[PDB]
Amino acid sequence: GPHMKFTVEREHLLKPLQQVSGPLGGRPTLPILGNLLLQVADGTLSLTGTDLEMEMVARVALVQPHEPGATTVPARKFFDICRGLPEGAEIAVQLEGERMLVRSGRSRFSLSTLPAADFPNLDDWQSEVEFTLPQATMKRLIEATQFSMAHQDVRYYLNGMLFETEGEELRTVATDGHRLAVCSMPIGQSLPSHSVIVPRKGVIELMRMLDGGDNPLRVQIGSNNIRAHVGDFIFTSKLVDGRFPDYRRVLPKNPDKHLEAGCDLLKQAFARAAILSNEKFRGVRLYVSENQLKITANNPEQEEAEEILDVTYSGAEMEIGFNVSYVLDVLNALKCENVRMMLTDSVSSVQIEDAASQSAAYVVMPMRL
Amino acid sequence: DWQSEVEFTLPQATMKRLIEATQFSMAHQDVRYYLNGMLFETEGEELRTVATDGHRLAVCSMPIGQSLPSHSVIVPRKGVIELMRMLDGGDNPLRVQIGSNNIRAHVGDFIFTSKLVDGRFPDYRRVLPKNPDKHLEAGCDLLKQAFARAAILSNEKFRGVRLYVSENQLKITANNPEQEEAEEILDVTYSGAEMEIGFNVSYVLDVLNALKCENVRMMLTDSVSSVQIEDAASQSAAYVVMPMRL
Amino acid sequence: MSYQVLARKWRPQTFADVVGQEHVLTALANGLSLGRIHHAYLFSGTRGVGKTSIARLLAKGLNCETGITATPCGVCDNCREIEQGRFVDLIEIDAASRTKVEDTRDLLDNVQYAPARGRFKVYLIDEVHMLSRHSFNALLKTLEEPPEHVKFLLATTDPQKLPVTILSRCLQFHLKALDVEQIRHQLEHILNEEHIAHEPRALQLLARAAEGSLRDALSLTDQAIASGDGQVSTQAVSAMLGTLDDDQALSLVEAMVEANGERVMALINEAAARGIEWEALLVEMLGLLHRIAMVQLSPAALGNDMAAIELRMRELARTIPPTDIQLYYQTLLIGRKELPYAPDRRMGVEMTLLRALAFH
Amino acid sequence: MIRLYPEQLRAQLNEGLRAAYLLLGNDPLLLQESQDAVRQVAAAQGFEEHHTFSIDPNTDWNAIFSLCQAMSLFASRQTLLLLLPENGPNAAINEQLLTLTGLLHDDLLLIVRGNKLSKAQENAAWFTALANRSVQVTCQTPEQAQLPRWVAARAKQLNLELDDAANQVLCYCYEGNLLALAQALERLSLLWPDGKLTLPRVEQAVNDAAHFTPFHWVDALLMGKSKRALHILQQLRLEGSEPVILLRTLQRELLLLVNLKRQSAHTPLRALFDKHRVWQNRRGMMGEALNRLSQTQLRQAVQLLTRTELTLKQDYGQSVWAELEGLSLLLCH
Ligand SMILES: Nc1ncnc2c1ncn2[C@@H]1O[C@H](COP(=O)(O)OP(=O)(O)O)[C@@H](O)[C@H]1O
Ligand code: BEF
Ligand SMILES: [Mg+2]
Ligand SMILES: [Zn+2]
Repeated sequence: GPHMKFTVEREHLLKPLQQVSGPLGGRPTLPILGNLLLQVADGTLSLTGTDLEMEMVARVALVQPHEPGATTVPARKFFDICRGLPEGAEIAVQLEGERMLVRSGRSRFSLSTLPAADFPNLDDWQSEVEFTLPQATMKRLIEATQFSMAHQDVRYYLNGMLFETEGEELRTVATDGHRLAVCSMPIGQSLPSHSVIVPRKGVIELMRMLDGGDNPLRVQIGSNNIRAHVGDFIFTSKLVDGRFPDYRRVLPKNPDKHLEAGCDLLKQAFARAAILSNEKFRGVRLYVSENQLKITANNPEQEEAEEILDVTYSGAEMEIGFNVSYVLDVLNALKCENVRMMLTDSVSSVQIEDAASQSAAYVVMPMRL
Repeated sequence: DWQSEVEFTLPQATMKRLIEATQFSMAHQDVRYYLNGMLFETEGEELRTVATDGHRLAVCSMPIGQSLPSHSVIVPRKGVIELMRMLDGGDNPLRVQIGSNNIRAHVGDFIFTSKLVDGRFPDYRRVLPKNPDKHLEAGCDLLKQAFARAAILSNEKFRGVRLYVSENQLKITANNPEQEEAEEILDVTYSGAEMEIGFNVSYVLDVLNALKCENVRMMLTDSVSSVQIEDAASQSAAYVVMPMRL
Repeated sequence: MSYQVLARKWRPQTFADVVGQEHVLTALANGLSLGRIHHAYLFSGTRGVGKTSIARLLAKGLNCETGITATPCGVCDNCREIEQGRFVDLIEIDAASRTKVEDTRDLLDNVQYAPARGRFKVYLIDEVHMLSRHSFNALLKTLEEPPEHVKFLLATTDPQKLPVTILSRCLQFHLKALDVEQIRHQLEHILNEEHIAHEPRALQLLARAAEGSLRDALSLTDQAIASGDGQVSTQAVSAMLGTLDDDQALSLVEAMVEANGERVMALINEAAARGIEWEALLVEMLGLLHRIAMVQLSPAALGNDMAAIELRMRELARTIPPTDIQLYYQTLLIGRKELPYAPDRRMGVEMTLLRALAFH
Repeated sequence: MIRLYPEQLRAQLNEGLRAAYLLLGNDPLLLQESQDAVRQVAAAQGFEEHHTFSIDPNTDWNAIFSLCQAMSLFASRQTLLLLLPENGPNAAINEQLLTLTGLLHDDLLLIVRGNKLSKAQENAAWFTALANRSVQVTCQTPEQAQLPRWVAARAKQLNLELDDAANQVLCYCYEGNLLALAQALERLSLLWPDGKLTLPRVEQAVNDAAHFTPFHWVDALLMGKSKRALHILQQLRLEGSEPVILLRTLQRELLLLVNLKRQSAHTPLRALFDKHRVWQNRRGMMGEALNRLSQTQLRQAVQLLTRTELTLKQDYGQSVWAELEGLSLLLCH
């Protein structure tokens, strides 16, 4: 009757248990947050584990006879019993009173459990944004914009990605002060305008839960949390508050002097500059001339390096000294064959873009000279 | 200056087996200073290694083929641990030197030296039960797996299991301060009265780990006496587990 | 047949049900209604004064569908989820449990994430004065620029250990220990609503024994009901308070001064039944005499420690000449000197009080 | 440079922001208010964002130095706030500050906050490097003599009418705790929009949050204010101060006073004060103490102090506060 009946081989239960064991750290803020929520319903077992900030749920199909139910069981206990059985063990878990009875041949366990209804409240989510996209684009967005995320900053909002979910072009933006990275991809369907800031703990988990396959990535975004969906595994992450500086407002609109250069040669030059770079402010200067890029590396130890790059330019003479890491990681994320860019004197943003596509862009500001 | 009271010319793998049989059942910083070590005993062509801590006893009695006068010395825990750290699984003929106060070992191209604990090791013979009438003979690996399964939920601060012995089935029951129960059943061949006996599952598991055999025999007397564990097909080494109060 | 504990069953649910702390309630209401709520509110009072109750009510005011206001509503979703203790983003932290700077940092990593429900993510830390200095500095650093929907609530019994810099970040409220009148009236209301027969003198004894704390009053009321089968008479409360009495040294001084031998004997026998160490009793008697002498020297010698028995101490200082105080102090000093070598000290203390009474 | 007080920085800030501001003082409230005013004026003049760094032996000087040459992608201007330790700078921190001073430019409204530096720290390369145009603001706590005037002036600033009795009560309850004093003024303004804070109106909304040092108690004893001395003892005990340091300062100044009283019949008080290196601000107080205190009172005070220290150092430490109050009363007769 009130006996959540459950029966599965341990092979189909080992991996989902490990998947839902992520948020379960050492000491949970709430006591019940140190447990797993087990639900047998509609011929499916749902495993839920939460950290009051992120939730991971794994679903497994059920073929053995069962009775629907729900119960919250100790995390590390249940995992230890499930893992400690011999290979091929057929675990049969039942609910008697307030106890999980785990039976397997001649082995019997009676674990103490918490009511299912006392596990926070994983409801009230009325998502206003819902979209499914291929894995390649989801990976590419964060490949493009992960480097430019600020970490351990007083401004909380700078520590997370911004998914700009508006119109049809889905965008991801990450600005670490001077560094700005934006990437736009068409997903297929129109949708209202939203700007959602996802914490680093959310995107770092997203990257581990994206794998190659036929996954549609049914992403549901609400006002305070974002949720991702693979067919068997689903994930939830809260959102970091604060506003966000408008990337489009700091994009160079008026100026039009364009510079073109290769990628790999710039890679080698900037990597050589980074080797034994400036001790304190590891940034170097450049003099842009007509179809010419001179780069100088200066150090507090008088160390000087000068190189000349043959490029395409149709503008004026400018002198601009940046931080090498910023442009290095910008080019690394852009990963194209040739880069178009613009940079002007005084205080003006250096824009870097793929010469073949405008789906991604980067903004870097030099230092004082 | 050295007077070798007892000199062994023995295979190093042999004493490796001897020490590995009894290493775990040893006292660490115990009040009884004479137990903070391991007893080397010599009886004719037989070398014996005894180690106890008041809750466990592990004796390994192995023939060596060479006759020596009877003797008994105690080597501290640090000395035997260092010997095991240095002892390997090779063919070098190890040479043990026993004096009045010190232990020495010539091992291929290495020399190991240590002092001896000034004390008298207790007589292990009376520790062994004198009426080993009840016998539980079962596969060693099956017992290890069952005990590990029952000890999954056992806590470090509360480690202990109750054995219910019946006509055939052996029941291992484990509780915890969280008040959750674990039970395992085995088809050990047995014939005797039903009984209940509690021991620390860690000590029993260590005893089984020391026994690399296909099956073992446990000798039992009653619910309040110690239990002996031995190889069902060999008498080279025996173990004693003192029961816990319930 | 519930018969639940009257302490939490009668915790205030609306601000109008809080006894005392009227200025604090007015300030909170004014901040909730017209002004902008300060980013951090600290509460400091005595044991059983209302601190956590006020903080919980303020958090209820913060998160509610009616909006951020003083008296939001009744039986709403957020108000009920707080009253049942099941609210998600109403984080409740014991500072002593998380004095470690690492645990504090982990706690302060949660402020960035948005609230799960309501409007504001409210943190309620109890006994905040026990936080380590590094954890306290981290708390100040997260309080200088909090998120626009993240608020902190702090409580502590003794705010004197808090560094002054906490005043630079949070608005503090001090809750005055309730007097006899307010505690007595609240207990009368509780008993009237619970249909408990009682007498006004019993309520007065309970309130005086409470020593300003309403939780103490409720606990003593529960004990009085338990012993008296609901019939809370004056004699029952008086007897069960005498069972808990520990003012023996003061009564001994009063009776020894009054040359009341039988009273001193009864009180010393009661102290023996209490199982009190005699050396400690004699040294605290010496302390009481010294305090009487000092308050005779100057009225300001007294503090808030003896603010429970200050009336009798003032009377003793007024009525007793200093020469008698010096003689009694010398007698008790020599009695304590000779106590270890006396017979069983239960009678050594007696005979020292005898010598004191001899100066009549 | 330009050395000012909190009442003058508001007028100075409208004359044009300088290269750097040094907020020096032991009062958290004055430092906080001056920093807030500087930040508000900077925001008015175009400084949008601000960065805070506490100077620690593990200070990321590379981060701050890069911040000197860190431009602003989306922002335009920037400030830079430094929180000096309680003991001030040393060789390494002062060299880093000298480099930072060399790194100032049109932007970088460098703000420095901490406690007042010593004469040795005064004569330093970094301090002289910005010694042409920086603005230094003294933010020391007003003492007992000037506290009533200060609280009256702030009440006038806050459009609050205060009485002499209310001023005395606020100075008594919140001495050395002007953060709590301003919070109390704001609370009284909120509770009573009338603004006429009578004595009963302030008696019901203040709590004893004053903070004292042992030197405050020593000065109270020297002046002979028994009530003030007992209040200081109560505040120190509630704060949890160790009585040993109180006994130590008492012993030092009492031994000096006993020497002075013994030598008074031989040498005039002026030369005795000069030889014993007595500060000018306390010479009158100590002369008054010498005049009031007799040799018998000094001997009794030494006896009581010796008994108290013997009680403490024998690992008992029981009711030492009663003995301290006894000594306080004895020295105030
Ligand atoms: N002002 C008050 N109004 C109503 N009940 C109170 C009040 N102060 C204390 N109590 C009672 O005491 C119990 C505990 O109160 P609490 O506010 O936790 O005291 P504390 O200040 O020591 O944390 C409450 O459940 C309530 O019953
Ligand atoms: F909860 Be209180 F401070 F007793
Ligand atoms: Mg409390
Ligand atoms: Zn409500």
